[PDB]
Amino acid sequence: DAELKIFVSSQHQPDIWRKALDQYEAKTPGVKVVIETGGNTSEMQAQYLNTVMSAKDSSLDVLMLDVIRPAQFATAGWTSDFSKDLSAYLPTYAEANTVNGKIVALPAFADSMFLYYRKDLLDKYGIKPPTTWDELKEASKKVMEGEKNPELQGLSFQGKAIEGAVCTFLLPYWSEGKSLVENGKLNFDNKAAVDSLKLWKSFVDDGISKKNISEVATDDTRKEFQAGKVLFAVNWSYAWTHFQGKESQVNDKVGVARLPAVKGGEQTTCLGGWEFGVSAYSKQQDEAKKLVEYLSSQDVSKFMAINAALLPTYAALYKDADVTKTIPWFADALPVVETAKARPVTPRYNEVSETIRTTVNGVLAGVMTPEDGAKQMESRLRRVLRLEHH
Repeated sequence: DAELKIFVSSQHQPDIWRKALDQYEAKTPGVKVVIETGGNTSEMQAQYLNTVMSAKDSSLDVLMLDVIRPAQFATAGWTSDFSKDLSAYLPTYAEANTVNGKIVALPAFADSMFLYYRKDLLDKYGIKPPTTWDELKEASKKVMEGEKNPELQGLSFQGKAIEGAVCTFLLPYWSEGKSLVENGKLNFDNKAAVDSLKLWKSFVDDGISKKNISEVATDDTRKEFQAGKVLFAVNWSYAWTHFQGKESQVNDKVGVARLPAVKGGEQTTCLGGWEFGVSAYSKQQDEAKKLVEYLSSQDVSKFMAINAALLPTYAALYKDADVTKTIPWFADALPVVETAKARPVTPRYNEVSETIRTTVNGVLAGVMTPEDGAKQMESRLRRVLRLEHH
């Protein structure tokens, strides 16, 4: 029996990972798949994979990689190219998994940030979902003033020094119609960067967000909203199944909307999602490729959507009656994914992540001013997102 080892994107829901791989094994005699986990956050996984891949570790066959990894993994030679038409998938994901024309990995699932909201609380007060951060602050004040609930947070977002905080930083910067990369080099708008960091701080200063939002990771936001302690929550699509699941206080109480804009700006969101890479160092190239073909297939995409609310990589699945029955808001989510904005495509993404996320966190922790943060950020990004000779 061949034993394939897949490094997966989450420790959570082990029974659903296993369920999916048990299906492969049943179809595929002579083949077992085991699960290896690291962190539950993309940069803790990156530290882990950097180490094993740097050592040419042959242990891992298939790697689940965040949509920001392909540039590093292709240039470092850590994946085996699919030698392959990505036209079955959303083009934004075909583009993400193509690097200098090499197919680096097959799309696993789509993701973007949405505004989760307690529609029970919005309906009670007759509030429409906010389309700008200013409307979100006015909505928060109105709901929290009437509830007189000391545990009710207006807005949960990710201020912990995690990959997610890179997403946090870029939301307002993108909304103001700015871009971080123009003609292969850093294009940095300081006013727009200062204003992003200023906006996230003002939520804390106003008491719309809790004093320790610099301690809040992706799954913190999810748990606190699930526990019924949050009005408005920036998060990804996976959180929907937890909120409608067995250990939740918000079953039937959750609406989903596009993220608000900065007043006068665009309702932009962060492109997320994950792909399946075959390790360059795998002793089992062909079996690993066959697993990835399966896990990347329309059936598994559909499985991911119905079982864990992971947004499909196949357009037709946003109009699938079973999918739309289970997650009605998926019926309208394709335009959000297909216009979601990409974090920089760069082999040195890890240094880009480190600079942005530690600035967001330090500003939210009161270690540095928005102004200082932007200057520090701009300085390190100039060295990291430079032009190379060849």
